[PDB]
Amino acid sequence: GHMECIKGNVDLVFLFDGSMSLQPDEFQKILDFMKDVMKKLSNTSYQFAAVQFSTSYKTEFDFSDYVKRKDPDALLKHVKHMLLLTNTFGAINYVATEVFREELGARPDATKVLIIITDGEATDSGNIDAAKDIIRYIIGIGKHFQTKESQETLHKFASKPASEFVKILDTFEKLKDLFTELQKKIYV
Ligand SMILES: [Mg+2]
Repeated sequence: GHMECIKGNVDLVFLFDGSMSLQPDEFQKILDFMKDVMKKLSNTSYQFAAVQFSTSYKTEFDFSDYVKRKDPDALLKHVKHMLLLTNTFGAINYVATEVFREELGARPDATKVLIIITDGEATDSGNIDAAKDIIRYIIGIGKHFQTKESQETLHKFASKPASEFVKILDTFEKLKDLFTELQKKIYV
């Protein structure tokens, strides 16, 4: 029950896949999921940042942007789908070093949470030692995670145990349902 153990201030980053496999409506459903989560946790001790990744990495908004403009529709208005590869290792290192920074609104007393949303196996390699103080929850969606073997490639990015921190969805429509399952775990 590690998700139920989180208490107090939480700095949560969405790391979302903008790879070439995604159809326009699928990309939009990822955006809507992030908006739904932010709206439901509005006015709690949560604050949010969001990073799109594909071949390279872009901070769509920093924690300090969220604090000023606490409006999910406005914060994500300008997102452009990158349509390239899936460099997940680099992306996690980007979040750990470029996003969780006090200069950008990160709080020193906040538990660090990373929700990763992806529709494919990573196209890079490396390590994520830099993320060892981040709780990592990964959502893998769609046909590229049909096989058990592909599902297990995500375990190396997630916190342990995989049974808690790796969620496989067969379609993008299940994101709405996942949202509901997650609210019951998160204490506010
Ligand atoms: Mg993909």
